[PDB]
Amino acid sequence: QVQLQESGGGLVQPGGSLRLSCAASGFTFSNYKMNWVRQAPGKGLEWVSDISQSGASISYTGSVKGRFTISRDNAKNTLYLQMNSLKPEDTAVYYCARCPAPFTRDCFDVTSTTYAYRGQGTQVT
Amino acid sequence: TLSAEDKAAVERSKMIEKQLQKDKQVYRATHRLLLLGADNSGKSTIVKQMRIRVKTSGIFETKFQVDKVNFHMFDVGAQRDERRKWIQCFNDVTAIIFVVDSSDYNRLQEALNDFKSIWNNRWLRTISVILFLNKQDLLAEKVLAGKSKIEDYFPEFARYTTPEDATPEPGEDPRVTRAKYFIRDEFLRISTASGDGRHYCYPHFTCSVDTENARRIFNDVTDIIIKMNLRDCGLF
Amino acid sequence: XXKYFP
Amino acid sequence: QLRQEAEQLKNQIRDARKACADATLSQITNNIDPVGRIQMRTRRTLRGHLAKIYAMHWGTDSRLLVSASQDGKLIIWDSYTTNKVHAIPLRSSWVMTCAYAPSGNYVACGGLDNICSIYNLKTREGNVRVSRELAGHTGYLSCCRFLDDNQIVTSSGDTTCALWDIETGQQTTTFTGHTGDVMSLSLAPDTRLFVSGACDASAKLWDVREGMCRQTFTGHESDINAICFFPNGNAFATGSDDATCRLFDLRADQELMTYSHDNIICGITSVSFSKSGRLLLAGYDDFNCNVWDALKADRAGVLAGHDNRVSCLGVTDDGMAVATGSWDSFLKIWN
Amino acid sequence: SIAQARKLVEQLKMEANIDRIKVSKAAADLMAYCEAHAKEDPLLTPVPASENPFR
Amino acid sequence: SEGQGSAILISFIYSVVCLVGLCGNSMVIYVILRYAKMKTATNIYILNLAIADELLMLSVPFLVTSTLLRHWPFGALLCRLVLSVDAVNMFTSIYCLTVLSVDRYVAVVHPIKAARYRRPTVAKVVNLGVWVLSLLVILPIVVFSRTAANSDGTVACNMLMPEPAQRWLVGFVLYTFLMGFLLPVGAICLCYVLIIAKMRMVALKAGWQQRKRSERKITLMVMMYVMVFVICWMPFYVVQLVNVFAEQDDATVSQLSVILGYANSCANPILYGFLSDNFKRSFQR
Repeated sequence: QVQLQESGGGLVQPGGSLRLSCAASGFTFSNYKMNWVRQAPGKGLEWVSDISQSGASISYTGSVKGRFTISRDNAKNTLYLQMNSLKPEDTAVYYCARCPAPFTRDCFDVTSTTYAYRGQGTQVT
Repeated sequence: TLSAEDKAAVERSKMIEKQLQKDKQVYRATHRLLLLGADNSGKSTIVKQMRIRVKTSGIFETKFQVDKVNFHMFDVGAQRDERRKWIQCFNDVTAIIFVVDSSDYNRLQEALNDFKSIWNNRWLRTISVILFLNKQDLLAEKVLAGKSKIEDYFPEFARYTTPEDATPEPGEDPRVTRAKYFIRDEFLRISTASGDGRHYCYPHFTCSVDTENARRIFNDVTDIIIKMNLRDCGLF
Repeated sequence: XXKYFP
Repeated sequence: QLRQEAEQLKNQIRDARKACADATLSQITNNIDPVGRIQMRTRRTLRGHLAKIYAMHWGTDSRLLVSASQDGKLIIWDSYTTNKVHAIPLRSSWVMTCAYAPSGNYVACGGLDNICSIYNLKTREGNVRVSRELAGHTGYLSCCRFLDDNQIVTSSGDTTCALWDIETGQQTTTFTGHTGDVMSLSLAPDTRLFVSGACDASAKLWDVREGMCRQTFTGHESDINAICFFPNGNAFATGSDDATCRLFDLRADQELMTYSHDNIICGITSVSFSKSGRLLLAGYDDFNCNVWDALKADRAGVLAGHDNRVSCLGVTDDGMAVATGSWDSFLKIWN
Repeated sequence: SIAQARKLVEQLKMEANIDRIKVSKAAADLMAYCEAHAKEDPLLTPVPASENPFR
Repeated sequence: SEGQGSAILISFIYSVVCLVGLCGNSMVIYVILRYAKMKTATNIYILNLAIADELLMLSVPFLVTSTLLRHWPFGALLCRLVLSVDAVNMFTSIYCLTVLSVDRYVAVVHPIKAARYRRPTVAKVVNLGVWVLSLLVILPIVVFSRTAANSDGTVACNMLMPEPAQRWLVGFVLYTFLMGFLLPVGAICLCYVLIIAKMRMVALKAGWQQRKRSERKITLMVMMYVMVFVICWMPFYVVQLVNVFAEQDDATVSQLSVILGYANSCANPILYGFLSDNFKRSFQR
């Protein structure tokens, strides 16, 4: 069964660093594109980071380029996200989603309301 | 040879084939476009093409005529956020007009991500996309005000320079021209990362109140048609 | 003449 | 709040399914003789559609078949004489499903319009007209089939299923609980149960009289595209975008057999069993249909005669022919 | 939501009471069903052109 | 022994050009037929062009043997048949090139009507029509093509001229030159320049990126389709006119014109098949 568990959240101070870890099980972790999105209280979903299967295609949004970083481990099927220089506005719920179709470049429903292939996310303050 | 029932069946089949052949003419003569956009993307104003009844209707059709050529624009109505299954049905469409409003930068980058799913799609990789930068007056007023900064959402705007091919309208501030050209470049950096021979993009600058958008739509349709003809004949 | 010399 | 209870229930269900796994399907029946290379040839070539064909459905006589393409026209093809019997012009060109009544009197078709309109074939007006319209759904209809001579099953785009009554034209039975968009639904031969697959890598069994889900099997990893019920009335095969087909038994309540290959990476678009159920046909995105064995999980046959993506596949009630329709507006009958 | 979670928990508790049997019995039943109708399958046993209507 | 060496070199060049053309046309026919790509109108004209060029490359060995043996003991009827085939395959190739150019013109300039008259059926009818036209054009070159007695005592397979020698020869040469050059090259140049004008007008009316570094390739394609053809065919007719009207005796220089003319028909497959985006997928698969 497809199940993604995220961890690493805590009562962090503005300006610190957090190492979030997402572990997926029930499918081929090395054959699906991965995405990390955020949701702020009273706002909508926002695409943050995108990483391909091999890892050569990594993309970020405006306020993440040069600040955060993402890494992928296929031997252990893990996705790490290192966030440095945290701003007071970074308090949000982060979610990790996978690509619906394998061996595809497009990623639909990355910001969909109801997504069955997405974890519960973690709170970052 | 053939009995009475067989002869009647053959005659009915010939009549149906003649009807299909007659309908094929008006099917190939009229073009079909797909209008897409977000909620606040101004899709309610662009769809108003009446100048030439179901509450739960998830698809609407608008028929109009430009330069004697008939066009049918299909707009998705009440539909959930899951758009990965039905989008494969719009594979034989002539063009996809995606409305973009540059009024809220926080909702722009995310949208750009819809353009990169419209572009990096495996099945929709051969359909051109018509880009309309709607509501430029709002962006101009926001830039002249000075409250919202573009560099807060896009760092590349802090080092972007106006290209030599820029042609602004006489009387417009150079800042809004630089902003719209930066937006066009940001769209082109995504629209040029794939394809290069299968489909292209058509960026334009609209304000939701124009009487010449039909001419641009007809010109884009003609360009797509001649490109498809050049690709089919191998000349391309 | 034709495809020859003369 | 109660997530720990749901996790404990899921763990208990998983342990119960694992404890009952005595042997696998490929281990009980392994000494059987191989089916061999099943070579099929084209018998009839049906052409005439103006747009990409999307769905098809065989009747209960193996003589007529209904087809729904993306042009708003339905054609009742005849496999014996290779002729057209009826031409129904639709009010909408974007359809995604079609069906044929067992008595051959009504034909249903729906799509992006959220309405699976039913048309009558034996009308006295001389031309096919609108017989009934079913509105009320808040999403595109992916599977619209006939359950009986008076009921009609539909799978709406809001992750719900609805059994409508043809006489009154109102919502008679509802089925809610799905998290993903339902893509296909297969009815049982006894018209008592039906399995439905959604865009959540899971299939659910529902009853036509109880109105509740009793057996849910995840099995897959991506969105399920097609589904088909086994002729025995106790099993069903499912296919997703992960290029892996999976068989699930209702009585065993566990996955039976998995069909996959390293060369195939494209998902399944249509799936259907044969008359006996030993050969399982599945068309892929590489314009070909693979026929596997339901007992050996080996490549039994490959049929490649299409130029574009295959959209629909249908096996007759007697299994004498298999119709395949792709986006090239070409229906091909293989035997 | 709380109501959706409660409904899901109730559905799981109701579905976790099915009288599940072993897989060997279902496998044997499927094998017997496939062997019984093996001769009546035109795809498994290709009939000659003397009786095949698709000619 | 300079003449013998020059003849051997000319025959070797002829054989090399013949082998290159034969292998190219065989590869083209294999790509067209094996992959079952004979479904569009653009894939039938190219196939007929390849068939005509293959017939030309099969008729070339007759000219090679005529150059080597210089006797032709095969016979008068076989000589007439070989000349008729050698002429009709070239004329059919040129007419198929013209038909493909006209079809591309109607497609990219009159798109509406096009599809009405452009199905994969009308293509076979047009091919049969241009074959009949080629046969009718070659028919006057059939009666004259006979074996004449030379001074040394060997037969020569040439076009026999009636009692008017200076009149009818110049008339036939001029008619062949005029038709074969002006009609096809004109129908290929006017149509393609109208295509280019229409494309430029559409790009100007719908200006989003006027540069179009690909249309550069289209333009280059047209220009090639018409520069190699001219450079290969016009000097041949010029040499023929000089040898007929002026009758200037020189060294063995007229053979180079025929060599260039077949190299043109050997390279036509590249220009039309190898460069098409419609064949890269078939080559990779």
